[PDB]
Amino acid sequence: KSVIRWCTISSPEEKKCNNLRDLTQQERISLTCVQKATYLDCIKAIANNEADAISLDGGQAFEAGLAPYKLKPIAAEVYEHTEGSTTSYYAVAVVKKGTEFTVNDLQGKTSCHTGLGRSAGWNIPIGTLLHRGAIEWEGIESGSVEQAVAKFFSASCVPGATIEQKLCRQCKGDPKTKCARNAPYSGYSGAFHCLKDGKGDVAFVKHTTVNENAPDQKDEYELLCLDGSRQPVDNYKTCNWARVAAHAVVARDDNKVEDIWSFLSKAQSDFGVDTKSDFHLFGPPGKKDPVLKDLLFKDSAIMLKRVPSLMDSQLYLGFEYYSAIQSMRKNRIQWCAVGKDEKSKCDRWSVVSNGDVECTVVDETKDCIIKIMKGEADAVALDGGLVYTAGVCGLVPVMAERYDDESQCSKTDERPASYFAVAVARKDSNVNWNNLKGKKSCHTAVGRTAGWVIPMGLIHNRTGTCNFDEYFSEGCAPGSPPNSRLCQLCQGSGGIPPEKCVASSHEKYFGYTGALRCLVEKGDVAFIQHSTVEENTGGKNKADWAKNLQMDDFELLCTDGRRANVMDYRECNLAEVPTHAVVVRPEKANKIRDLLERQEKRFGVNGSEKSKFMMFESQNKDLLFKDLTKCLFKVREGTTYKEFLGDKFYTVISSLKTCNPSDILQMCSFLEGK
Ligand SMILES: [Fe+3]
Repeated sequence: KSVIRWCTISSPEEKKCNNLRDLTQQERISLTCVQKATYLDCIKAIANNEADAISLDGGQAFEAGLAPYKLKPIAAEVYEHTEGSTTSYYAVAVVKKGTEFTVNDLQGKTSCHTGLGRSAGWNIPIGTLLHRGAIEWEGIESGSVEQAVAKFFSASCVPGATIEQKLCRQCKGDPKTKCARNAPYSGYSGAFHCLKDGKGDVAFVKHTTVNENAPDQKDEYELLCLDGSRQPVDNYKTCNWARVAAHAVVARDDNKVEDIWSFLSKAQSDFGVDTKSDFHLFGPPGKKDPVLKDLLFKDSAIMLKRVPSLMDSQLYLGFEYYSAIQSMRKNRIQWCAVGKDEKSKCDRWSVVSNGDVECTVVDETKDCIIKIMKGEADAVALDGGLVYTAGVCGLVPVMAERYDDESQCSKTDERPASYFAVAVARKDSNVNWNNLKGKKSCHTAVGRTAGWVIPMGLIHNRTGTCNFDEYFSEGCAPGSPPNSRLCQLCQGSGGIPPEKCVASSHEKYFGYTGALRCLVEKGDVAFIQHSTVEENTGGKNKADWAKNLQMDDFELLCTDGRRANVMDYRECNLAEVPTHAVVVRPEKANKIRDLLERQEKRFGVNGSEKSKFMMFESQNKDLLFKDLTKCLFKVREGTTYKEFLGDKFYTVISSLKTCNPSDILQMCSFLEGK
């Protein structure tokens, strides 16, 4: 029965926290309030293990994620939208009724701001007006940001502004408080009273500030659209300045995350917007004193939604907003390589192509999706199942591979590229598709379309069980939990760390040819590509385990039993699948797609420097690309991931999402609405 040390920054907030403490003492977990001066003091308290959680604004949730605080957003607020209650709000600009000045005429006016560092009050409006050339701030060599704002505006009320005095001229109160972040004219509703009393011509607030402050006088104010029109206050869909992320509940990244959210689940369920108590956790909104509103939680919010455990401050705000805040403070492809083997092939690509391709080594393929969403890496090549999880993350494929003919990728008006998913067993083994429940299994990795998605999607259609370690006896699927039966048959890397059941090239049973090595050594069935039997047999694989392997040592498994020869994969397979793809962010789609063709013309199967380096040769290990790849054909512009896979493959990958979503899929499903 522990307690959560909450930290509040204002005295009115301390009274609401203490009234929250008296109502939660009966519960199993409880609360303790820590009075502090500013938000920077509460962040130093949580990193010092003195406090636990604060509801910060997006511009301040950026500040918590920096070292050494390294705090993490664990809960977000939910605002009301008529499309659906998502976790974002709009930044608008409110002016008086019937006045003449447009958005270009804001030079020399008087403004009211929410606070120095807030999203809707400072980052968005100043970010826009400096991007539109109105404010003059080439960089930090000019000086502070607010020195340019004091030169731009005549006078204003910026709570928390220290160096400049024009930003404190319009604030109400005695000198000691007028500038502080808890002044009367601070916050979303406090800056609106700067407008209503006449200290400013424009107030930079969120979209629903006018509705809760002046409910019946809504027509006495106008929103300042970026074209120059004074649209009314109910037109923020057409007049917003940006759409910014919600206010986030930051905390440490430790065991204390789980007991905080269970407390927030307890308090919201009893003190939400539909509660019957006199106490409300959110508001309730209405005409009140400006310092009495927005205490510990904004009055516009209606619920709290949990942030997934993989998010941080960078991936919460999005790329376009984090790049804006990073700007005010202060031809080459960045490939993502997984493991030591792909990194040792990629540095070879870097030196033969002279620096135009550079790469960062990671440990798993889900790290490539995050470093590309962060923009720290450019491109990566993913299997068909990982294209779906990168497509829901916001990335799009731009190029794909051909296996059938090098000539066909020229005439792009042709059949779509594809391969096949088969099940390979040993010769004299009597195992077929029916009695597969008691047998062992060998996959290529969990989540990939060849070994995991097609076979488990057939099984999930067969038995309807979302348990998939249970359906087999044991096996080796790289990336599955180490303490489960789908990791015991994994041989591991054999190095200093056992590295058992890891989803990189260190594992001996990882990959297309790796799952075949699991079949011959210790296994009963291998779920792999249609041609991996052909590539390894015939004396081509110089590995000791495959020294004398031949094509007749294996027999494919049809769906209706019916063990058939490996050369007839057109008839005896599980499902047709799309090929691998290179997924990237939509912004940099045009830059690499013509650049990757310049790399392929030098290093392809008809490349000029294939004596120097071959892009599509990997010594039967599939390093950065498969070895069946002949040429890369460009995917047309605007092709989304739902169009690239096709509705045939999109049906099974959508249904298999419901059983066990991964952590990389869970945070991206949070990012794109629900
Ligand atoms: Fe694949």
